[PDB]
Amino acid sequence: SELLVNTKSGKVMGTRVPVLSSHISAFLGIPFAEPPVGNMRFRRPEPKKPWSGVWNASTYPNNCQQYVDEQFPGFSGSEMWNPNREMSEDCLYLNIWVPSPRPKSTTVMVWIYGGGFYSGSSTLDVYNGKYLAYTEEVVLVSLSYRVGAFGFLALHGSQEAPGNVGLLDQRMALQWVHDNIQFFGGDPKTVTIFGESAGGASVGMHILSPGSRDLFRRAILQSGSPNCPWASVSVAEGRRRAVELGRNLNCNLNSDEELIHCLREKKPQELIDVEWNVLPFDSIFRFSFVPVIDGEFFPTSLESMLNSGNFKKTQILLGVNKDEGSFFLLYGAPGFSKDSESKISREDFMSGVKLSVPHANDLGLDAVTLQYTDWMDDNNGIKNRDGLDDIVGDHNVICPLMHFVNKYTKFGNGTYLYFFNHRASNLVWPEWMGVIHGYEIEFVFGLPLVKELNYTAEEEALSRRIMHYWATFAKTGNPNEPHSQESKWPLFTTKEQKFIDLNTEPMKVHQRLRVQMCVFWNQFLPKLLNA
Amino acid sequence: SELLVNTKSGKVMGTRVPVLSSHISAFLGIPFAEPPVGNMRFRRPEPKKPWSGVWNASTYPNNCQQYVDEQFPGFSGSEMWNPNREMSEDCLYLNIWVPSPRPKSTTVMVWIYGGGFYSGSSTLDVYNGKYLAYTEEVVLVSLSYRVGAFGFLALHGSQEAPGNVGLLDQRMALQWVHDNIQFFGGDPKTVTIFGESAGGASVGMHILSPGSRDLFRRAILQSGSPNCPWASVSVAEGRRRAVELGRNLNCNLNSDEELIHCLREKKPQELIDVEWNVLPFDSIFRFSFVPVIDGEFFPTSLESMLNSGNFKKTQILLGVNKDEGSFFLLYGAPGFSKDSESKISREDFMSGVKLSVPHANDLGLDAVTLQYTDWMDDNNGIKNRDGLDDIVGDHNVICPLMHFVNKYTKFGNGTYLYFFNHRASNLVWPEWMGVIHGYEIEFVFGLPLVKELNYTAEEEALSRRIMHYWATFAKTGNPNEPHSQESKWPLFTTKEQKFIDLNTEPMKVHQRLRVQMCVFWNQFLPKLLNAT
Ligand SMILES: C[n+]1c2c(c(N)c3ccc(Cl)cc31)CCCC2
Ligand SMILES: C[n+]1c2c(c(N)c3ccc(Cl)cc31)CCCC2
Ligand SMILES: C[n+]1c2c(c(N)c3ccc(Cl)cc31)CCCC2
Ligand SMILES: C[n+]1c2c(c(N)c3ccc(Cl)cc31)CCCC2
Ligand SMILES: C[n+]1c2c(c(N)c3ccc(Cl)cc31)CCCC2
Ligand SMILES: C[n+]1c2c(c(N)c3ccc(Cl)cc31)CCCC2
Ligand SMILES: CC(=O)N[C@@H]1[C@@H](O)[C@H](O)[C@@H](CO)O[C@H]1O
Ligand SMILES: *[C@@H]1O[C@H](CO)[C@@H](O)[C@H](O)[C@H]1NC(C)=O
Ligand SMILES: *[C@@H]1O[C@H](CO)[C@@H](O)[C@H](O)[C@H]1NC(C)=O
Ligand SMILES: *[C@@H]1O[C@H](CO)[C@@H](O)[C@H](O)[C@H]1NC(C)=O
Ligand SMILES: *[C@@H]1O[C@H](CO)[C@@H](O)[C@H](O)[C@H]1NC(C)=O
Ligand SMILES: *[C@@H]1O[C@H](CO)[C@@H](O)[C@H](O)[C@H]1NC(C)=O
Ligand SMILES: *[C@@H]1O[C@H](CO)[C@@H](O)[C@H](O)[C@H]1NC(C)=O
Ligand SMILES: [Cl-]
Ligand SMILES: [Cl-]
Ligand SMILES: [Cl-]
Repeated sequence: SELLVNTKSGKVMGTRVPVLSSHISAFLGIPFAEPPVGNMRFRRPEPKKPWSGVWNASTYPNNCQQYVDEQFPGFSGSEMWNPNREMSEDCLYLNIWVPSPRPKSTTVMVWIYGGGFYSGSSTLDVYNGKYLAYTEEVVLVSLSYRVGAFGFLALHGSQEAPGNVGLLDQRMALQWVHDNIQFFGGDPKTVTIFGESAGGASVGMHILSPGSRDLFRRAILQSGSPNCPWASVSVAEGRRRAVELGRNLNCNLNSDEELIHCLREKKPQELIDVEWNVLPFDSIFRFSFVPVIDGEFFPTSLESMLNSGNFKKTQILLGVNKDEGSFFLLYGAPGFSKDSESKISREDFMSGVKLSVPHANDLGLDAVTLQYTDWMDDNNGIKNRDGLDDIVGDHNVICPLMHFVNKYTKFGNGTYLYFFNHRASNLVWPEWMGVIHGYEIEFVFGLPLVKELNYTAEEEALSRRIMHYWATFAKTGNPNEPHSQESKWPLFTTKEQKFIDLNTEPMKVHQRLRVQMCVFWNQFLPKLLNA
Repeated sequence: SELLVNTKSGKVMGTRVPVLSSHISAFLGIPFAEPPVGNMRFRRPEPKKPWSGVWNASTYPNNCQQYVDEQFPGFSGSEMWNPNREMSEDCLYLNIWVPSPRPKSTTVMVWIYGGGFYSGSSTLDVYNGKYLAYTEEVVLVSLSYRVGAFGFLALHGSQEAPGNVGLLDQRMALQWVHDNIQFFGGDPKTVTIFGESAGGASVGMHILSPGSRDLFRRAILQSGSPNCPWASVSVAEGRRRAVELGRNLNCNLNSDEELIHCLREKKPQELIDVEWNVLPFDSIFRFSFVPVIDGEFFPTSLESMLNSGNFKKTQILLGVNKDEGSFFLLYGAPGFSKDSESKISREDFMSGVKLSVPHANDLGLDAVTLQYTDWMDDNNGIKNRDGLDDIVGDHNVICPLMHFVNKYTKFGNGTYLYFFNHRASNLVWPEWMGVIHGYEIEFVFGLPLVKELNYTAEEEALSRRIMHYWATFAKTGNPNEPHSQESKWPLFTTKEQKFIDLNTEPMKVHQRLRVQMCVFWNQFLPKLLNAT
């Protein structure tokens, strides 16, 4: 009854799950797409054909085919992001958590996972939607989408591998929510899409894309924005990487049809094993198969759309973490280690700069170095380490997001900006990594409310505060409850540019988030590189 | 007898002058070259022909012909730099202060005035050598040299106006000191040349020039160095400016001989009246007629000479002041005023940046702006004013000097670096201008020892400290006295790069003077401009 829901494509049977001292309904693994397998690899998604009988939605679905991180075998800090279910190309499913008893027509939040567009799963423990749905009385959906070559191989002009199909997977899931969430007690007119990293870039890409705009009400972007340097490629570069993928597999490269035909005959792991080989440069924070600026999903360049106001005008809430870059340095840059303080020599700093800004000429590398080097103390290994951490985070996350924030706010209907800088008491990563990319997610999803995870009481309060900001924003377009006597999170405005710190201390309001470095990344360095 | 000295070109009679309750000998206005007048305008100097009888050396000579600053009529802060004697092209003279009684063979210090190579006088009150000569028992010489077009009009390939003749004037006075200072009790083997701004650049240029190197022992450079961006031009640019000077005066421009003949017919003020018109850019801290890189006084580019060690290897003492730029902004940049705090709007900041780095493209100007702008607080008029002050001082004085310091120290025999950051208690310029270009000179010359000038007792002690550093360095190559228990001024070395603050507080040693901004000015911005 409560668990048996008839959708437009057939009946589904959810499950009653415990949450804290109560219970909630979960509908796990609902298909929203035809399985993109066989001759439909690389193709746009097709709607899921109606089924007879009752879909058993009591268990999580398969995860999409992806690179699996084996750098630290058995280590929870890295394993927590790996697929926890079987990988399969048959992976286009979504999950729903519904308060019990079922609400009449409540706010909906739709989670879009990140993972550099090459990885990610809806089923991670850290994305368990039951705490947020229960605590804030929202209907919480997590979608899935094809990643890597399966989702973003781009041979522009081909209709068999057009590019951006992972973004179309997300859109088809949003269309499914639009058409079906009313049957689960959700209001399809009050859908907030939120996501982190590539998920936050994705959220911003749906804000830009005309074909997505009417499928949600407002948006939350965590540590990602659509203009991030890693988040898209040109049609020429997407084609070059697709052709190089075929070259790495001894494919016929004479035509798109023959290349695509060759690639469709490979096992999924064969593509994944050579995926990283197509990158143009040795780099960190760069990924092989990402959205393409195609003239269709994106009618024109992202910058021209931002400048002209060609995007959905609504409310957004968005922000960044203090140390976005540290995870990427640990994995890709010389001198960094999980098991040491990672003091960086001058020589390893220069190597990291080159890896961090791979597209830059020597003049640009000199500019980055001068901007982030204390020449009174240039052999200070801690300063070199933290400077490289800042370079990676500023270039790849913070300054792109600040560019987006400032462009969006000129036309939008309300911007709320945060700076998350709380290091969790129970972090398994070393202290030098600081406030890591993605480590606000466990607060957004309410993991500190679980006693067994051993967060502090102040971290539980911070989680409840963040969940309530997010859900109140989703419900109203404003994270603040007016008439309350809590500290108010102010609107980000073009003039005053206010943001808040998110941490366990009383709220602080600041202005012009990392303005000095972002003038460098957003105005001066592009001019230098263009010259 | 003590005042009656026979030199190689004739007898000179000095005068006994009072100094701080005592007396000293002064020989004022001794000629060291033939008057460079008439057909000798623009020509290399010629040695003074011997004279019969006794040259009256009791009064200061004429000053060389120059632009006179009338921005603030009657204001001592500007008038103290203007000529205080009649101007004449007949101006190649030197002055000598000799301790009394005359020493046997003591250290010589030869002052070379600054003034952007367009102005300056040996006779200014602030260059009065009697306090330094008396207090430190040195023979103090101040030379003179042609400035402006008269000293630096350059038509390379012409022997009638070859360029650099003002530098050759300085060299001829150094040659005169070499040949004659022994008759005044000075040791020609222990001559220190020192100078400020263009004078400091000049000192550095004699360090570089093979034809000057044997005419002095060691060198002091104050707020100037030979590689300063204002201190030299190429032969093509010198020729362009000389032709444009002729154009401004309706001269025949068909040949060097015709142009030079035209320019020699003009009265001196006619040249001066159009001198500034030949500059290629609206700018501050740029001067029309300056040394030329000619292949003769300078055998190759300054940078190649510095890189190869093709220069005099000796000891140097040098440094800069905290606020080198402020004087030049007051005179040339929008928003600045002697009578206000000169808070600078963002618009006037951007105008000032353009004036301060005239050779920069738009990307270069963006780079400078970004380096000196606090984008958390970009409408702060004090920060904008102080940022422009730093830009002008860093680009034109501090960072060129640090480039020289580092290149010289690789091959030299001892470097001592200072940072003068004391603002005089009786300064007549407003507070925003800070520790102004040239305002260490009064301490070097011992003016705080004169009670009527109303320096504090701490400033008198600072002046005595500085004079003793300067003269002890001149005597020994080391500003520190041996066996003394005062704090030691360390050698500047390539690795440690130590310098001292010069002020009324106990000496503090620091490292890497202005290192962050000078990486920008000395490495990044030149690379950017070269690449774009
Ligand atoms: C794969 N991964 C890792 C770390 C993260 N913080 C992540 C944050 C967001 C996302 Cl989407 C993926 C993340 C830490 C290091 C282990 C790998
Ligand atoms: C396996 N791999 C990875 C990353 C890379 N940048 C790579 C570049 C070249 C090659 Cl061959 C393999 C690469 C980023 C971190 C994820 C793994
Ligand atoms: C081959 N490789 C590379 C990079 C990585 N981060 C990698 C991470 C994991 C693994 Cl398994 C392989 C990796 C950085 C770019 C250089 C190659
Ligand atoms: C002409 N002049 C002036 C000021 C200075 N500090 C100077 C320092 C050195 C030299 Cl050479 C010339 C100087 C202050 C402003 C008045 C003009
Ligand atoms: C009198 N004058 C002029 C110009 C200048 N750049 C000057 C720079 C500094 C000083 Cl002190 C005086 C200057 C150009 C235009 C002609 C007049
Ligand atoms: C920079 N500047 C100055 C003075 C002038 N008379 C000028 C006349 C024209 C032009 Cl373009 C620039 C000028 C007087 C001395 C202060 C600087
Ligand atoms: C294993 C597999 O899927 N093979 C098919 C192949 O039979 C077909 O001819 C080709 C056309 O695109 O598409 C491939 O996907
Ligand atoms: C649905 O799947 C769950 C998990 O395996 C199982 O417990 C339940 O009995 C299934 N429902 C059916 C078969 O009707
Ligand atoms: C949002 O739009 C409404 C309706 O036009 C307007 O009244 C309101 O001022 C806007 N708010 C912001 C923050 O732009
Ligand atoms: C949480 O802390 C308690 C003691 O404070 C400890 O016994 C327990 O093992 C911790 N939990 C985990 C998962 O380690
Ligand atoms: C030298 O000149 C001064 C003033 O010009 C004069 O008083 C003095 O008598 C002169 N000496 C002579 C003429 O021997
Ligand atoms: C100066 O030269 C002497 C003699 O060659 C040498 O012994 C001494 O080390 C040098 N001093 C410096 C500071 O270079
Ligand atoms: C110096 O101080 C004395 C004593 O007060 C005063 O008479 C004199 O006018 C001052 N000098 C100047 C130039 O102000
Ligand atoms: Cl709080
Ligand atoms: Cl004449
Ligand atoms: Cl050394």
